Amino acid sequence: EFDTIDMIRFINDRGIKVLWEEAYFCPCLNPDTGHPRVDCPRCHGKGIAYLPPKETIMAIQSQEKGTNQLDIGILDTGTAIGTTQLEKRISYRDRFTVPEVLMPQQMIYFVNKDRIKKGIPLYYDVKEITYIATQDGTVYEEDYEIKNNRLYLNEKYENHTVTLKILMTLRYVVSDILKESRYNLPQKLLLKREDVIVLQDPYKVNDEEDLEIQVDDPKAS
Amino acid sequence: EFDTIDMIRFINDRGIKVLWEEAYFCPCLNPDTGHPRVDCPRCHGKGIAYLPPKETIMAIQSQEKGTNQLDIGILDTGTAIGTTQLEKRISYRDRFTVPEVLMPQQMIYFVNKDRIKKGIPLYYDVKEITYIATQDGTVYEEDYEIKNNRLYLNEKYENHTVTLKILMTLRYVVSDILKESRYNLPQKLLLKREDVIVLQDPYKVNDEEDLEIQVDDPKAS
Amino acid sequence: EFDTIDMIRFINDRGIKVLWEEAYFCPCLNPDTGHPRVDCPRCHGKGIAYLPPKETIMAIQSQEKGTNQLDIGILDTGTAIGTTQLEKRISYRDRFTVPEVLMPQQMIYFVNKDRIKKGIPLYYDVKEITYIATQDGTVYEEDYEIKNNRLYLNEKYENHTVTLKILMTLRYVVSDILKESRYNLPQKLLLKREDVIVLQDPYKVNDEEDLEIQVDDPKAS
Amino acid sequence: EFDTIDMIRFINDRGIKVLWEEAYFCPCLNPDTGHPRVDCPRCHGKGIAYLPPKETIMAIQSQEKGTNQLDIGILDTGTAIGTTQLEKRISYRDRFTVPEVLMPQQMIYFVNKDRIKKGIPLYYDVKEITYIATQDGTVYEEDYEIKNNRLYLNEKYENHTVTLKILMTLRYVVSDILKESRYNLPQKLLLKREDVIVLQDPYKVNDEEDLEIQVDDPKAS
Amino acid sequence: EFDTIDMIRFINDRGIKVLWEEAYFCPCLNPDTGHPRVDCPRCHGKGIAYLPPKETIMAIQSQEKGTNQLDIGILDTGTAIGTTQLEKRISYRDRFTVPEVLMPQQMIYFVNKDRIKKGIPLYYDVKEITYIATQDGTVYEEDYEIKNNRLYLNEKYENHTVTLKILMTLRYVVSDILKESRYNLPQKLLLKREDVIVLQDPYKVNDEEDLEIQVDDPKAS
Amino acid sequence: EFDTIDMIRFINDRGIKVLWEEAYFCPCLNPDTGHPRVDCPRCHGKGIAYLPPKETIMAIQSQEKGTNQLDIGILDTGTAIGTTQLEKRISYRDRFTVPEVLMPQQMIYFVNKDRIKKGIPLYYDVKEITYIATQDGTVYEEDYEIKNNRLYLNEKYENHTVTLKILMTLRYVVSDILKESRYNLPQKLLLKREDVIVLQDPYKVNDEEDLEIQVDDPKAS
Ligand SMILES: [Zn+2]
Ligand SMILES: [Zn+2]
Ligand SMILES: [Zn+2]
Ligand SMILES: [Zn+2]
Ligand SMILES: [Zn+2]
Ligand SMILES: [Zn+2]
Repeated sequence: EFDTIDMIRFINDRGIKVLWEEAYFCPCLNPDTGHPRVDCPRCHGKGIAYLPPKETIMAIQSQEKGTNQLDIGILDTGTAIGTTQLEKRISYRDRFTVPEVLMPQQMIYFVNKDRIKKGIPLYYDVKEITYIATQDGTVYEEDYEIKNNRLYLNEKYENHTVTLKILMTLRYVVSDILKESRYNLPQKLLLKREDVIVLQDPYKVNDEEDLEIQVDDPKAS
Repeated sequence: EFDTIDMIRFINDRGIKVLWEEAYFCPCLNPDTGHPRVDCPRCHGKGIAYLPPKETIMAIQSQEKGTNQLDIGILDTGTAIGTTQLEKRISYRDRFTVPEVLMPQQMIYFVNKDRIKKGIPLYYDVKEITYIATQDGTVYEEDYEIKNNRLYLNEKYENHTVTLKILMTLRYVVSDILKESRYNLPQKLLLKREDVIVLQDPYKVNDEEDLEIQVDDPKAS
Repeated sequence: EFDTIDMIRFINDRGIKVLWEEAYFCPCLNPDTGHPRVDCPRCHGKGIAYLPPKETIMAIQSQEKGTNQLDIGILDTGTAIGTTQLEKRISYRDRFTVPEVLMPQQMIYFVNKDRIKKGIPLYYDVKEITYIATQDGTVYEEDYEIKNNRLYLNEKYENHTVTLKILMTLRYVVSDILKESRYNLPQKLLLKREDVIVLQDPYKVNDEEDLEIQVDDPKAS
Repeated sequence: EFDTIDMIRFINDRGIKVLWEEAYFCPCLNPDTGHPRVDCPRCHGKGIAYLPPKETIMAIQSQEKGTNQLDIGILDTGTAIGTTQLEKRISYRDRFTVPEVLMPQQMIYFVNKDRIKKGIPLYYDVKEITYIATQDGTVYEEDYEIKNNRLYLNEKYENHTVTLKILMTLRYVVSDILKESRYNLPQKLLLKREDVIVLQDPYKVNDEEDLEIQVDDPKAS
Repeated sequence: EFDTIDMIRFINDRGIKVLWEEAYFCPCLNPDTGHPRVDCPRCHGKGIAYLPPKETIMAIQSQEKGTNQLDIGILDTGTAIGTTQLEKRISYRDRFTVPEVLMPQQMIYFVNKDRIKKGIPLYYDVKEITYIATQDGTVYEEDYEIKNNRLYLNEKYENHTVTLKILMTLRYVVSDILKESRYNLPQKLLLKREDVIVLQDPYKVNDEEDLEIQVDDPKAS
Repeated sequence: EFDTIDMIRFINDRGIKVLWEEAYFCPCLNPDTGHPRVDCPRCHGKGIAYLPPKETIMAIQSQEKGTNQLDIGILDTGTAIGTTQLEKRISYRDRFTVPEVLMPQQMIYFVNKDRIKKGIPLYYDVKEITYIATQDGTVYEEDYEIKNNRLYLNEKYENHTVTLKILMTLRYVVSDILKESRYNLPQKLLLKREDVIVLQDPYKVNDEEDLEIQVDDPKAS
């Protein structure tokens, strides 16, 4: 139990405020295809849903003796190790939010009549639009809105391409539990940063495979 | 024998109470296909069966000089090293239970008439249902039961999708024997955590390949 | 916050002057193909465009404890780690320029009537032509010009092959964000040197796959 | 020669009693197919035969400076390093027996009329049957026997599936010679534990590919 | 700048005399195929040509902290790290010659009428023929000559096979630039030894794929 | 030159007597196929021939700082590092013999009328037959002979399978030159032990692919 108290101290000394969302598989699936519902309000079409968030403190690291002090985030994009205490057993797929850290992302879409009507889901917890434009130039604020993490564009932008740069909250999902037998005892987790899991809606939809942008993207895979 | 006494001390100093189940290949196999019987009470269709459990003490580690102090659980999901003493030779496929550690899991199923009748096998040693729902909302306790590690749902949930989150006992199966010539002498084992071996019954059955959920799962493979 | 002040000092002690360009996906894409416009002035056909540059100071390294002091540039051609402070969140795809460092490159093209008319895009920030020739010998200065980072040749060089050696500004694009939770706080970036991303226009165009030079190139891939 | 005397001391200090069998390729091969004879008494159908055993002392390790003190048995299932002195040159394929170490194994077979008549070869040096059963339950001792390392079942078990758990002598075969120029001088060998080479006879024979059990086996490959 | 002066001292302390040839892509390419001209005097058919050599001093290493003191030449045949000072920016594909080091090579060819007439290009900077023969025995000096790094054989050797062993100057080509931002400032280069890039002309030509010798070659690939 | 004198001392201190054979590609090749002549006396059908042997002293190691003190022979079967001094440049494919070290090997063949007549080439420098037999038992000495490293069997063994165990001289061939610029200066070589290159003649010949023995061989590949 001397190793436990050291770990609790580490969490307290180096931990940052996070939110924890308990995950489950969303039961909206289409029995015929196995696919989530496109516009499911629980999972937004991704097939994993979450229970209400709860606060905790979590130390996040990318290097430790267990990795030979190598940076696991360099070895594998978007990987980190989290250590936390919580009243409940943390599970695979659960999601952690670091409210005070804003991360960037860029995305681009062909705006059809459906996208005008239903809006374009962004999937992230969008906090700011840092840039937005079409081929015609800057999209002014009166011509769009962000609601329920969806981009709603003015109908004049039908059949245009919209490009977007955002700030969103830093989030991770649990890929694994570590040291499951060692040791509110500490729980140690392998984390995956959200931007390495989330796939933007496709550039253009086919009624047949959807069309992705034909652009060399240097973002690490 | 000085290396032996050090190892016995380690087991005693750092070992936790576990149960050991001697494994054998289940003889329920269908001679025509080589597949276990779906609802075999010995192996539950997985083709490996176990003799009655026996208690011991086992030190469990994910790092040692033999791994360069690298975390083998990070290198390979669900891998650990166990060290124990026992009157009998421990073998590949044998199963260890850590009664005092509860692990999580999530699973999802399309509930057909067969599943109502026979129940849905969960495979784990289920200790608690932390969440259960269909597309219609929460499944109340009077509408289900867990018996012999199977989910029995009320017949009104036929043709629904049920999603489930559980707590189960931590268990490992032996993938290998290590240091077989060195050294109740210590036995050293490569372990595989259960959740990395167990495959849930498929989302939906075809009368043809079964249909799995079309969901990106971040659980480490 | 003691780790933060050390990092700020490192940037200040070892940082060099750089320019930062905020990147976004260029909305010139052809809705039918997903390809950028060949001669788009924003992205030059590469599908990523940039906002006006801003100055900062960035420490650039190829070795650190996080890599076991291994040279990541040897492990992976054109990879480096950058550390900088900036008022805005740096993102994937953003581009850094090191104005005071000139890098080399060589390229070769079959000069058709289109290339005479529109010029040949070089993609780099070209600062000098160190060598230029055809099969007929040296191309004298009155017979070419570099405008908007394009090679414009005199029309007599139609149906010739031109070879070119240049100096260009050293530039990187961001492939990843590192230590996203640690810590104008320092921002730590995985960088990709430009010459490992940029693809020269093809040797010869087909009206069908374009024809690349059939030459064994020792440049690291 | 100072490195030699150190090595001889190591063998003497840390060596255990082993038997050595000189191996050769068995000349029972069918000229038409290149396959050994199924029931060859020399090689039992495996195509390698052995001369009479001779005693020696061999130090067996899974970690050394030559492996960076990494456990080669974890890196590669069933691998070890042996060091011994012997009057003859030890070769690839030769087999070492550690009489005082018993190892486990499990196997399963469909019992046809041939298997009743000829018995089922187990391939290992079987010392004990720890468990034996069919779908009908425990096979009592009067209903079987182990002779010449074959399982002979009572004819009533025709068309049954028999499952078996055993103890056998620990054995290795030489995969390589190491330090062939350094240095009865010490001989250093890369060893392969028997259970990682031996393939049990197939579950069921086809008159066409034989049918193996359709069971997920966690034994390391 | 204290790291710079250390690097300059290393070059001076451990550097050897080398020649540097600035490389460019040869514009002899056939527009139809993308292949260099077989007997181009600039590139000899390899598609890379060089400007006149210039002398410098270069430290050459196969081990450094950046490789964990591992021998990169063992990790990857023909790889080394060069450090040098020069008035011009050294580029990918440029070639370094170490005049005072002679390296070996062996090659073999079927001598057709073309090869008698045009000679057989050897590609290396040939300094000596250490052995030369056909199936008929030793080729005496009056029956051959080396001119412009080509083997010219007496016409009596038409339809013979000639085998050749040579000494040539040690040469490298630049595969990469390292530490491009650090720091006549030092330039640090990843080098590729010539014999790992140069491909001998084929054993026999087909008018269809050319025929290479069907011989197991232990030269590292 | 202080690093040179240390290396010369190492060779002298730790070197063993070896023979060196200068290698060249054998010009017996069939112009039509590119294959050596089956019974060429120079290369025995392997396509590499050797000039008369010369004595030297060579230090042979499987571990050095350049390998992180890892055993390259474990990393890659039959690999070693040799260091020697010689008046001539040692080359790829050249062969080293360690006369005072005898190595083992086993081989097996179907004896047709050709093999009786021409003998079976063993390829190694055979020093002793430790075991020889057919399906009929031991082959007595009056019924065979080893001449020019070929097995000549009495004609009564036509249409038999012969199995053979031998002792042969330890030999290596050069796969690479290391430290080509550093530094009778020392020459440092990557070596490949002969038994990892030599392929025995096939079990049985087809007039179509030859038939190899269908036996699981544990010799490291
Ligand atoms: Zn849903
Ligand atoms: Zn069963
Ligand atoms: Zn554009
Ligand atoms: Zn046999
Ligand atoms: Zn040319
Ligand atoms: Zn020959």
